[PDB]
Amino acid sequence: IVGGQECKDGECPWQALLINEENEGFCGGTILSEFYILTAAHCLYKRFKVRVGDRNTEQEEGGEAVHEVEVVIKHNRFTKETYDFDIAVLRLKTPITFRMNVAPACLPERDWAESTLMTQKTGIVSGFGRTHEKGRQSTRLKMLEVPYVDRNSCKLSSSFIITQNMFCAGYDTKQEDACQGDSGGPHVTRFKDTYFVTGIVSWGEGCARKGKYGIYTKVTAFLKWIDRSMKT
Amino acid sequence: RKLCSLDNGDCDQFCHEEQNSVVCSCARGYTLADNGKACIPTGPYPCGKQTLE
Ligand SMILES: C[C@@H](C(=O)N1CCCN(C)CC1)N1CC[C@H](N(CC(N)=O)S(=O)(=O)c2ccc3cc(Cl)ccc3c2)C1=O
Ligand SMILES: [Ca+2]
Repeated sequence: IVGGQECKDGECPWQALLINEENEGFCGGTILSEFYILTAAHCLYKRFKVRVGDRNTEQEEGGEAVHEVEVVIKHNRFTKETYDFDIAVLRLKTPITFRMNVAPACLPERDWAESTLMTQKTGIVSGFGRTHEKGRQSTRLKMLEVPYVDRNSCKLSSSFIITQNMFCAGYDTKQEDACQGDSGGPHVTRFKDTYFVTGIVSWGEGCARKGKYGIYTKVTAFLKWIDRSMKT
Repeated sequence: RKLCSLDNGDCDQFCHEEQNSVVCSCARGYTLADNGKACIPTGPYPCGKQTLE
């Protein structure tokens, strides 16, 4: 996350971190229930685990928990060149025990989310990713309010195709954006003090560059798919 | 602005229009209150809520 601020105690409880064999985070995820994590398909390229309840990777809090993955469920239509269908669901071997800093985000219904959540002024993105395009990853969990961006404007600004499975958020010139390592993480939208999953951190031409926005997987197009994945 | 377009039809969460009438509903883990508008958590750590303890 470039800019924004730290997630304070209890503020980003649905954040998950995918960790490699060296205990280093390489991507984010969103807690959907005690058994399931939502992430980006592109993040799945070999052996990894999922950490939850962490806000500071350099200190033992007492809320942290590592979980092993039982099944990786990647969208079969995912394409590496365009990043279309950039979505995956993970089933964990053991259930997550909810507590301070560990809770799920709500899945919304499609029509309501598209007319009411996605028409709000802003969404919130979060992660342990780089704090500037060519810096190191953050040891602190960060969050950032990102405005929804008009779809036509986004298509005009982009050098690469924006499919029906993607949407744009962020700023034209201001120095705030998601970045490397944030991929697969949560984009949530607040409504009457309840936070609903609206996106998955996917890609961008650098981080916070002028005339460029953040591209996110459009969760509302995948709600039936997510529901199927969470039953089998 | 009518029904669900007018302040979310007074619903806490999901608003649906059926036969010129507002129908409210809630995310999994919440139950619709007696007034048919508010959403009440069924158990501890409901979805979408920042944690306080
Ligand atoms: C265009 C897209 C890329 O390589 N693609 C996308 C589509 C184009 N095709 C041709 C290749 C894949 N790219 C270019 C590089 C960039 N990063 C990935 C990387 N491995 O360097 S990034 O770390 O700068 C990055 C990643 C995710 C982001 C998410 C948001 Cl919301 C905002 C900024 C981000 C920056 C990245 O993602
Ligand atoms: Ca820690």
